Amino acid sequence: GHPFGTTVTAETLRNTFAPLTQWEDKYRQLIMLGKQLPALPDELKAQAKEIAGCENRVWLGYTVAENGKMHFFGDSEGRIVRGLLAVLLTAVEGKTAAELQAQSPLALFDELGLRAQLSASRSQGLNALSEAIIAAAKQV
Repeated sequence: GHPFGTTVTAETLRNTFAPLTQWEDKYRQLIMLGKQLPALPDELKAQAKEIAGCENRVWLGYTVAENGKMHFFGDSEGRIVRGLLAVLLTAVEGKTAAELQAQSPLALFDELGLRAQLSASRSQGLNALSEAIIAAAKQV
């Protein structure tokens, strides 16, 4: 599985990212954060949804512990987007469907300052990844 939402938290991302003001550095940190997203097994790539909004291919899938909590997994081809996926995974991992319809899943990106100078297509993939997350909450 991935470290996001357990070992990498919103809190650790705030500490990495709040000091950062230059986009070169935000992007350096996203790329490094992307490298802790493991390679997704082919089994599970075959079962993930392929997100139709991205510059390269992006997978997002999910399971659900019948104890309520929802557990996501994904992969990405490009280094920046892998990092954005990591940030998403951090917001969204370990959450109930109730919890996910409450908050905007992209809220974390706004509070880390990782939207302002995002490429136009990056935003789409993002939005698409949010819409995709919302769908899983409804379907339980």
